[PDB]
Amino acid sequence: HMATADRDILARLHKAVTSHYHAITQEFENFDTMKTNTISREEFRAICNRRVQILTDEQFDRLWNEMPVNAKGRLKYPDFLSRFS
Repeated sequence: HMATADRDILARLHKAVTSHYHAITQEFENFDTMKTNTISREEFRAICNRRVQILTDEQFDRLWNEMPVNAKGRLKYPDFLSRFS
């Protein structure tokens, strides 16, 4: 969506999700302590830090603009997993 979207970061995020699907899905599960199928923005960034790269605030803000986010500003991870896998 965003004009300054980084297709390289998006492409590598796709690769990361497919290559580490089992582990990443469980990271989501574990952060989702209430099991509402969502995790926090900062928790998602933590996953990005280790699975893709340590994004700058700007890069993360733009990446987040492309994510499936709910009314509370949380990541709808089942939707994320489907798209990036």
